[PDB]
Amino acid sequence: GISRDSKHKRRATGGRMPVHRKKRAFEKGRPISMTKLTTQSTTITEKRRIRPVRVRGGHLKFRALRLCEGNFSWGSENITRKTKILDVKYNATNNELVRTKTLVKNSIVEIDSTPFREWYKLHYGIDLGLKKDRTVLGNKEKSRHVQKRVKRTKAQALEKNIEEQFVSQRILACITSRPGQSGRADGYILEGKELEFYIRKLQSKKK
Amino acid sequence: MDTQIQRAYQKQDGVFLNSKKLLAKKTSAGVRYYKNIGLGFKTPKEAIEGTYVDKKCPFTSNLSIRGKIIKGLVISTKMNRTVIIRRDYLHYVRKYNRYEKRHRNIPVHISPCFSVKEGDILVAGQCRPISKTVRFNALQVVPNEIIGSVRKQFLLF
Amino acid sequence: ARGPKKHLKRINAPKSWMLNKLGGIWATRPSQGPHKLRESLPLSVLLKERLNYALNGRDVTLILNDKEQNVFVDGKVRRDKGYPTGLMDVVRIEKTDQSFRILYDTKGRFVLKSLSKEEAKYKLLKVTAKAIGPNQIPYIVTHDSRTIRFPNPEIKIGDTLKYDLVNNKIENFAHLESGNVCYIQQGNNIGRVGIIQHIEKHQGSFDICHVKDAKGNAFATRLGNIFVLGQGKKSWIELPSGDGVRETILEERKRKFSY
Amino acid sequence: NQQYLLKYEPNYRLRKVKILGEKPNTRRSFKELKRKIKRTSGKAITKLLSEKKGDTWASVQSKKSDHLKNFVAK
Amino acid sequence: MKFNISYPLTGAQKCIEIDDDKKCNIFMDKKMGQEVEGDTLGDEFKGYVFKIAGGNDKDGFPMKQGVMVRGRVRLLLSEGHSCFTSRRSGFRKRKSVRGCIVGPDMRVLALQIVKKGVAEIDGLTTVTLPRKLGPKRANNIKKLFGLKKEDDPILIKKSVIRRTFKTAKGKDRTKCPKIQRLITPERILRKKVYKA
RNA sequence: GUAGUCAUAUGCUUGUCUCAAAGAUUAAGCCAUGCAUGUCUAAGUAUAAGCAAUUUAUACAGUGAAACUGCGAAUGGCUCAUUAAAUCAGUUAUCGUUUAUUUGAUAGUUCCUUUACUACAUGGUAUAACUGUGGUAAUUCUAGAGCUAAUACAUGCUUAAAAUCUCGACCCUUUGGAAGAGAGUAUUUAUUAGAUGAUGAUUCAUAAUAACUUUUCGAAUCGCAUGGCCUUGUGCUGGCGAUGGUUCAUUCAAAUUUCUGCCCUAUCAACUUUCGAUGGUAGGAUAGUGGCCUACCAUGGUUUCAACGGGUAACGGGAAUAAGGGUUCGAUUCCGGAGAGGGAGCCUGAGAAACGGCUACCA
Repeated sequence: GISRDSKHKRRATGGRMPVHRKKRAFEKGRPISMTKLTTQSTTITEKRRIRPVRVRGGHLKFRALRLCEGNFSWGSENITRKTKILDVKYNATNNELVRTKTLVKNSIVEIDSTPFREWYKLHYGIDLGLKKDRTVLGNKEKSRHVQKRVKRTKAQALEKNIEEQFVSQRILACITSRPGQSGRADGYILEGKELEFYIRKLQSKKK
Repeated sequence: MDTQIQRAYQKQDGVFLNSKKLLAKKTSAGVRYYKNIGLGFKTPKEAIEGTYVDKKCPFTSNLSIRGKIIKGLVISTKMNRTVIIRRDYLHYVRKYNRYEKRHRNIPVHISPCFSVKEGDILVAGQCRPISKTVRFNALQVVPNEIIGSVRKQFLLF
Repeated sequence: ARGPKKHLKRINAPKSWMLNKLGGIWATRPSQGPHKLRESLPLSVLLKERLNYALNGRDVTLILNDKEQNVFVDGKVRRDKGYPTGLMDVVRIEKTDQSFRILYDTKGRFVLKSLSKEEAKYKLLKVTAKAIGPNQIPYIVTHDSRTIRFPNPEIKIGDTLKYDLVNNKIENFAHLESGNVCYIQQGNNIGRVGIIQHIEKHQGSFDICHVKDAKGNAFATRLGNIFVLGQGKKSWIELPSGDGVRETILEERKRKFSY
Repeated sequence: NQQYLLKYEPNYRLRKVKILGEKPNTRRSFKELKRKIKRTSGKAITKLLSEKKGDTWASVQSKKSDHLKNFVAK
Repeated sequence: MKFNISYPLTGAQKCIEIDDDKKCNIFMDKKMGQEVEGDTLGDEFKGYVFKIAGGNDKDGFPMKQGVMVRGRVRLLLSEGHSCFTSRRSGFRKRKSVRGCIVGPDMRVLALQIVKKGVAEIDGLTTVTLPRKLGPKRANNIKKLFGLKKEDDPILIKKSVIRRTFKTAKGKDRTKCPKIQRLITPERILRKKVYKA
């Protein structure tokens, strides 16, 4: 009965505070649920594991214990595909969560560019594989291929950081979902303000 | 680089625009969360063109204000964006048919927008519990001068 | 507390039921329905102590359980010892084709008004909330916990509708604004009926309202307690105890024993 | 209709006109059968039940019914 | 060690008392439901194969497949367990039960006859039980009489079974069961009604 | 002084009439003896006379045995023992939280396999109950044999083609004809709505939106009402309810929650910070708010209006008349927290800090 009643505290004026009530059941406090990653099945066969907990109202709440694949969205483009997350880096909350590759709502991680690479290719005619072969278009320029241009000319100035990411195969993104609460793990792809920044934490972190 | 990192590990907004804004390369991109609690309250000029990321603000967040609204003098400036206001009222005494003085202390949250100072009258609103004590946010600040002891100062404001 | 209450005490059951103090110890507890606990009249009360058609407790048990169906509430059959018949309702006693209004006194006691097959058709509904829901559609809701689909758009949240039960059709509504007639569903002033004077909103969380009536008395109550009994002076239903207006203990005496 | 009167009036008002009859002491035994039954498996329970002081409602009816047919007049 | 030996196939319930020690010595240190070679009973059991059906201690304590321990252990039982009855979900109880491993402490061991041998036991082969309950679900009925799916109800109605008996009252009645699952017009009416 | 004591004091003991009080008061001394929350049909399960009691529905009458059910059995009721604590009072909506109960409402986009969709003349199971075979100092015991249900498991194409959604030309006037216009949700994020509901209020909705979710959704109901429709078997006709589901608010709630108020005490001065004393923050729990914690740091701030703090066994406190007066009430606490050997863990669930569910441990 790990409770959370604010009784076992000390009122403003730090004087101990009285109790007449045994711990009451609605102050429930469930066992924490650290969330790891299977981006290393060196031991861990069963890729992802999610256990459902019977919550109050009568509903179920799925709890993420072990995972390997989540869903992520590229802010800029409005694209979202399910991908395989790689390694967790910098958890902010604490560095131990990174050491155990645990999944916090706001844990910054890596993903496979594959789905985004695949897409950025189909909609712009730009693979993002090593720079030289850059574009891959059609043979004749009379029909609908005229659009991959129109979009491509949209000065798709995807930050020098977004570019490097793709080619390296790794992609930076933060999460936005309580695994211990919904069982999933969804995140947005890192960019501008935070990208530049979180990276800094990483550059200086190792150096 | 300052308002963003400054120790803490990140500071976005409720309306996650940012980096995506680079998509609307012509109009105004520098959006920040804008609001208006209303209830006959003006929204601070400073609140709008600020870089501050205070989730516990009543103009920069999905923090509501409901019912109880307060006016009280300020005691301390210490604490991170939190202040203690002291209210001074009289209590009646059934028997002797007279009053005595009394003071309740209140934990108030202060969005960066308005600038504090010790010993000034402040107006708090009733916002959801933000912490053990906090349950009030500042909405309107009036600067005032008290030459010395804030404790000595007792006004049926 | 253990869980959720489930009974009710003689002593604790509302003065609106004009109940028997010596009676027993309990009292039929209203069933979760269209009207709130305090603002309601469970059938058992309605027939036993009210109409007096029933009597002993088992008397009811027959009436509402008998395969004949003797009780109707707003054009529907009811067989629950304590269905909470609320304000502005229409109850029909099958076996006699009796039609009643569930309305409060002027002294705040639940009164049964006899209606003609005519009014028994229309029932007055007050508007709870108003917002648009699923697939671009407008919904209105009445105190009577009625949920309305595609309602006339000229209807503000604090409105009052006239309902044709027979066709489950609306007709002639009327919001609350300076210059209407109203009934107060609850308060130190319930059972009164007058002309709305003006509605001062204070937003801080509680708006108020004023009123006048027959002897031109000044009335004060919170909006939530105003029910628009009609638009511009003409009331829409026959009121109990003559007109919705109470007398000084002094006026009662002079009217009755003429002092 | 005495045929209505017979359906509505209380079982106690009927024994009073000497139409329904007796009111034997149920309490004690019923409380004692609860005793046994609460401690058995269906097998015997059924049997026991075939011994709980009479006066079924099904019984009350047949007796009510008999007053029905056998009576006519005024 | 007394034996409650049951024979599936026919429904033969027999009880054997085996006093001498030497015979039973084969059941020692064997698990629940193992394959018994009942030749350590040269008597009436010449070439037989049993399954150790269950256990009972000198104190009425049954066995619990799984709890592999030659002795009694005490556990908390939840629904879904044996030697445990319900009555209000979570009737969790500290009930004590006898292990899965067979021991000399065992008083009664039940057995299930898999393959009988040349030998012949009276209580077992002498039986011919007239199991009383014939199919009752529409589908189970036809499954016994043939009748492919397409087969109309009325067919199954008159294709059911009936039972006659004489009552302790010297009475002669005829009884028969309802067939929940029978596709009637009513069921059909309702479905159209619903989609209407 | 006085006697009386209208002092008792208890100390002596007698027709007809009743609004009618009596181990909380000691210890919050517990279970002698007596004792004990289960249950019903329009309604879900009963034998073609082995529940079977008739009696002759008759292919499933009642009729019930028993079971299955499915329900409540988190209700109280006694218990301050605590508790100087918001306990509690007001005094908070809860943009911060959960919600049976009750209604109201209510749900076309599930294929589209590249319709032997099989074909829904609505699936599969599984089981009891049940007959039996038993065991044992002996169980709410239980064994092994068989049974059968089913409103329970477990399902499950929704065709009859080109499903059904969603433009609409167009006339063709209505029957509209409409061409050919185009095509569901619990669970996720991620954007966009939202200019064109709402708030002071919104990143609000309820929108979408994709994705992508071991994830849903979705009446293999029963009940009478089967006589109208055409067909003539037909197709219906389902009527109407029972029996569901759906989400919303529908009371149900709680659950917070401001905003006034316990005894004294300054001979309380000071207090509170190792993780919380504060802020603020990352997460995580939490069902879901919260230092509640993980961190991570802010130093906080409380306070003579005595704060830290101390001391008051403290469980604890609604009606109305009323020139004046007359009077009186709710009824031995309206109110309202903490115990049901010790401890532990666990239990139900809409819904328990489950007393009177466990366990297991102790006793």
